[PDB]
Amino acid sequence: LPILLDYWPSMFGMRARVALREKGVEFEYREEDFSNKSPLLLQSNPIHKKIPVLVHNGKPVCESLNVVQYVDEAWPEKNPFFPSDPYGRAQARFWADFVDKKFTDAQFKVWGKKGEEQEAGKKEFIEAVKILESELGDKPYFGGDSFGYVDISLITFSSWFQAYEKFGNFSIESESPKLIAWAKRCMEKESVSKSLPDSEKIVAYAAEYRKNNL
Amino acid sequence: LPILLDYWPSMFGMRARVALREKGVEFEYREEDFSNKSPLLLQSNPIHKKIPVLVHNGKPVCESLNVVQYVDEAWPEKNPFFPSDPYGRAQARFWADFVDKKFTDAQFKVWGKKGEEQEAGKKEFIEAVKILESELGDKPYFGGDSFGYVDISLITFSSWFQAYEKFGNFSIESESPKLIAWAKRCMEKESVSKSLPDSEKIVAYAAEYRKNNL
Amino acid sequence: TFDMNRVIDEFDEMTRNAHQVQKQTLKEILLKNQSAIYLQNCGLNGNATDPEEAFKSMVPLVTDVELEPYIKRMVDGDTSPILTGHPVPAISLSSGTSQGRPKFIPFTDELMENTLQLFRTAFAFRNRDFPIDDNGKALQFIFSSKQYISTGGVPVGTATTNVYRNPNFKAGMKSITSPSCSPDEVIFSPDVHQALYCHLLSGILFRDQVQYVFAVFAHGLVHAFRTFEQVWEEIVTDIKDGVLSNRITVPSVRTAMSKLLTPNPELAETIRTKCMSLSNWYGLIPALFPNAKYVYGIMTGSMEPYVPKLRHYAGDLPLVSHDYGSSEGWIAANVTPRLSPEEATFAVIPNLGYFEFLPVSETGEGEEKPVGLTQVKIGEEYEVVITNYAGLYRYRLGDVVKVIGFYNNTPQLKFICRRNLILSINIDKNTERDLQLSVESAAKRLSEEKIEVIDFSSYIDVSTDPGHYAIFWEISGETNEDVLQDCCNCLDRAFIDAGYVSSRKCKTIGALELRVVAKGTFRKIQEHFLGLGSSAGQFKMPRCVKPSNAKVLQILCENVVSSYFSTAF
Ligand SMILES: Nc1ncnc2c1ncn2[C@@H]1O[C@H](COP(=O)(O)OP(=O)(O)OP(=O)(O)O)[C@@H](O)[C@H]1O
Ligand SMILES: N[C@@H](CCC(=O)N[C@@H](CS)C(=O)NCC(=O)O)C(=O)O
Ligand SMILES: N[C@@H](CCC(=O)N[C@@H](CS)C(=O)NCC(=O)O)C(=O)O
Ligand SMILES: CC/C=C\C[C@H]1C(=O)CC[C@@H]1CC(=O)O
Ligand code: MET
Repeated sequence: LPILLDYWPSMFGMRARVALREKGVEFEYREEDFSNKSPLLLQSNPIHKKIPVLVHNGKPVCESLNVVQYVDEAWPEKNPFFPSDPYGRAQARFWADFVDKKFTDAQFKVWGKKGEEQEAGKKEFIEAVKILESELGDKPYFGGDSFGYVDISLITFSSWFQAYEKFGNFSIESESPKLIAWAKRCMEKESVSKSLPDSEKIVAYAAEYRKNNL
Repeated sequence: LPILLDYWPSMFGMRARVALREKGVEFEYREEDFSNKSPLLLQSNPIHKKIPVLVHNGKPVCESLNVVQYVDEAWPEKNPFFPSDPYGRAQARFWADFVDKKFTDAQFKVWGKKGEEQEAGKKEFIEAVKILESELGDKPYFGGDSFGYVDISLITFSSWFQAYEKFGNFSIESESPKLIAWAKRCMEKESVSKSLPDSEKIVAYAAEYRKNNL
Repeated sequence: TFDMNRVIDEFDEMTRNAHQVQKQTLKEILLKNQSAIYLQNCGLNGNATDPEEAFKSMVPLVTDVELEPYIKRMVDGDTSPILTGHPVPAISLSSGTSQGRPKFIPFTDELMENTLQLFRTAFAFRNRDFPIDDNGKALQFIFSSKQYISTGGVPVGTATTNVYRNPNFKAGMKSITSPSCSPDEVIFSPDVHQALYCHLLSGILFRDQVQYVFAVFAHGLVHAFRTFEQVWEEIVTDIKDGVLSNRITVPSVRTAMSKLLTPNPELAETIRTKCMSLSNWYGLIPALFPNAKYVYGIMTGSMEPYVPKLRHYAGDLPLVSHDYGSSEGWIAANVTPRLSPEEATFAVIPNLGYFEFLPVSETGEGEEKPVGLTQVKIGEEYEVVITNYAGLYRYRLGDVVKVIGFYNNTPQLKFICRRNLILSINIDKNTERDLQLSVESAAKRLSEEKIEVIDFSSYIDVSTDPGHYAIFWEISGETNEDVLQDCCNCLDRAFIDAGYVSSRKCKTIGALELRVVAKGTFRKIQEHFLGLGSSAGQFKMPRCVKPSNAKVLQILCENVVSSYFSTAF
């Protein structure tokens, strides 16, 4: 069985979690105390020591975007996230690269940092939620006509939207309504529905990190 | 004919250049100046404005690695950059991702920073380079029986191997003969030979970066 | 972290786990080396569900000659990857000849981890049969004082030299072996033959403490105990007077030896007395150090005739067969050290590489395809084919081995070997006769000192313009420079052929340089060779090396006891 090393609030874990179940695989999840990184995990990733980690054929796969790629390529017979054309693949990989750079740090700034850093981050994430909404355009889903590779990549950030709203003391929806709109629409798929932990819990994990590092 | 918008000193641009020369697919090179960037780069990339962008079929692909991944599948008839197996390609994306962040972060400190950053970058770089060496162990090309996906991706840093030696005060040959001389093998190939600019120009450029940037 | 019981168990488990670790090893070698050009033409991508079947079917058996021109490319200026993979830290050589031409092989770092694991186990198991003091040291005639570089500025290298030169080994040697008596500098001394009697000095120094005499083979012990014949003042007279004997002319070894010299007269009385009081030097070794539990090295097959002498030297002291394997390949280690040389047998190590054996069963040769190492039938002898990180895949070594039995799920192999070789027309000649004649005619000059030459060799350097020849000379005893200069002249003068003459007279190729090397170096070239992963026989050594031989090369440069060009011409 496909072995997962996952973190309850790791959005990237979710990206693996969201990907596997999407395509149609029965898998196991292991919860990680990062204090004590797993013996199979350190064997899977000694230097990075990071998750999500999917293990197949006694072999470790690492990085979230990478894990969703492993997911597609390992049983390419039922559910492909990518379009047939190489270029649509390129756009999708491009759009996957977008979420990771400024988009991830921005939210990291919005619920991870305060003040001078905070407002910088909030202008950053609203800029990206704007870029995001415009690239979506009319689409049901970024990656393809149906569920996409990159749909899987940023759908997981949507549970942190509550965290972004509360510490951020801002409403992301009123300035960019359709991204957040689309995300609860994506929730309907069973993969994202079962994989994603509660937002109050995430909010409280974010609080836990805030309260400690003031 | 696909048009590539490229920065001569940018390493990612070289990789796209290597890719098209490795395949034997003719292209027109376009030099982009950050000062007055062409309408196409701004048109192809509205937000990110980053080289190298390839336009094929009047469809522009962005990111260099993407250019590479897109380039491999859009012409898979003559040269395969990737192995046939999904898991061999599992190491592929992981190792591309490895070299793309840590390696790029280490080296940028070496040619683009001063004081402790150099020192931290040195040991980090030497370790990174060591990790490649130790993990790879005894491999002629990273990506498959011929030239490989992460060969190309890592080979672009070969141009900068001597600017890194000089600025860092460390010989990448001496501690790790294999990687520096893995760079010399690839130089014999016309791909790396004609897509990789002369050592002397980029070291001045990196040196110029020192004079220019305080 | 060395420990007796846990290491046994780990290796117990993996030898019993032979099939998994054999198949995982081949896979882990292929994982690390999936891009070999050699592999490329064969057509491998790794993974799959029939990788081992694909490996046997899609890849052909290979000889030294077609792999030569490949690994040549690594060393000559192009530092590029080839049969194996990435640019090699240095380059191997083999006994016998690759079409009458020099052999070539690369090494990697993983086989350095292999060094540390393999001595641990062999030494652990021997120490269970023969436990040893933690504060004791060891007299080991082992030397690695010489390091050469390829034309590409890349070291090309021998077992001995590289292992000891590599950074991890003094740190990694502390708890599995007795600290060497000899300073690393006298091990790393520019003059081995001088350092060798000083190595004797060294090993005897802490004699009550030393747990063994050690050479890789009896011949070295013999050589050394025939050097026990061949030295013993110098030491006494030079350790006596607090001044090293004047025979020693090298500063580094002079400084080291000097720091430890003060004038002691009572001991001469003692060292002397014992030594002329006994019959035959029967029991050399127990006489030196009574305390040594055993004699160590490889006593089987071809060193078997050198065993009587050792035994004569060894007296009642037990003779222990040493493990079998090398830079190209390591196969077997002794976990039953107690066993005698005659009954000696060897246990293949599982994670070192992938090994296929070609059966010799029918008459000669008989036509049979390769079978699994475990599949090899007990009692029957197969040719050895070796796949490992040294970069040979499905390469036939040319040696016959015998299966005596099985240690749990792992096979045992024994050696009665002579020379696993056939000759081809050479390219470094200047016929061996001539080269042997060359050495012989010039050696006479050093024979006025009544010292005889044990072994010799030659080299062509095409880096320099004009390319210059290099002769390597191994003689039992030290002498002045004028006579070696004369000898270099005669080597030129001794090659009797016309064509040699037209060119060195025309000087398109440089004056033949005779670089006199120190004693036991070519013996060292027996030391890693019979030890060489294969089957014992590896005893024909190519006499002159083109840029196609590299193990001998590393040996050649740094221990130039004397390095000179012909004053004539
Ligand atoms: N399995 C193995 N394969 C190769 N080398 C091994 C293995 N195990 C240990 N070694 C060690 O490799 C180290 C160095 O030998 P080395 O490989 O450097 O020289 P080389 O250029 O490969 O070849 P050679 O000795 O034939 O010239 C030794 O200390 C040797 O013990
Ligand atoms: N590129 C990685 C990044 C993973 C990452 O940031 N992981 C965090 C979880 S938030 C982690 O594993 N941190 C290590 C730790 O907490 O010790 C991926 O997408 O898998
Ligand atoms: N994500 C793209 C863009 C990478 C990137 O940031 N490249 C540098 C070139 S070194 C760049 O474009 N810098 C633009 C700038 O300096 O403003 C890639 O990986 O190629
Ligand atoms: C690293 C293993 C230690 C044992 C091996 C080395 C020795 O200690 C003697 C030789 C041997 C190599 C050989 O068999 O050639
Ligand atoms: C004791 S370390 C290795 C010794 C080996 N017999 C050699 O001569 O290379």
